[PDB]
Amino acid sequence: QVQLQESGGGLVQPGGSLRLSCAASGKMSSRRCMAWFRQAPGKERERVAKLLTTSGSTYLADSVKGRFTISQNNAKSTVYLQMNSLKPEDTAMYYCAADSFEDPTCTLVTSSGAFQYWGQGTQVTVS
Amino acid sequence: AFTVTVPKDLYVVEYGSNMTIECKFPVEKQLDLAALIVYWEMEDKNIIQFVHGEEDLKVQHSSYRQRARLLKDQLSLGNAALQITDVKLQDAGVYRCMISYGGADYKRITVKVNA
Ligand SMILES: [Cl-]
Ligand SMILES: [Cl-]
Ligand SMILES: [Cl-]
Ligand code: NA
Ligand code: NA
Repeated sequence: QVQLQESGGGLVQPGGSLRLSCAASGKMSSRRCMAWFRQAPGKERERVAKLLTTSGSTYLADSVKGRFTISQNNAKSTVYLQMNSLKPEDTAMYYCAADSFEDPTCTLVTSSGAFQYWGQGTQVTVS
Repeated sequence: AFTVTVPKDLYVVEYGSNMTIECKFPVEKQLDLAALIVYWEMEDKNIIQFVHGEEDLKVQHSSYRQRARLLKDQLSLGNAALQITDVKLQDAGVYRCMISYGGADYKRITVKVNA
């Protein structure tokens, strides 16, 4: 079934940028609901972005609206998080997650517990 | 953490009969519909999306669209119950419920159909 593998993490100064990628494979219906989550140490995984792959409909958490963008490539084997104007509070391990949820559920479900498929995570540090 | 459970992970059902499958989830003293989402699928095909106290209106003629319903009066008892009437051979397979009600979780249930 579905496999997810992140790349793109690193360290930036404030104002800097990183681009994360999530290489996604497996039955497309099983991964139509794509998301980016982040976890700071001492905190729970929190969702920051959502994409329904079939409609292209996206959603960004208030904390990152206007700074981050979620997108996919033509083959839809890769999902991106473009992270501009990074701030120290964005420091976290970032995970891509996938599941089969159609909209509106895909948009509205922010709990990490809902999603069955996960990447291994990539570190983003802003200092 | 928020956990969904099943009383049975496998149902064996006769062709033409009616079947109700169930997932259980944590109750509050009062059912808060604004916070609840109930999602049922078979494999990856959506059957139910109950969101904001409303079922998502389907327009596409499908196998499930007239035979499947969520038993809404069971939600306040912590039961997500999917009733499928006039069971067909094509109804055999793996079902999944995802419930979100603060936290979120999911479980799978297999259905076998005999003829
Ligand atoms: Cl938000
Ligand atoms: Cl979000
Ligand atoms: Cl492209
Ligand atoms: Na491309
Ligand atoms: Na009630």
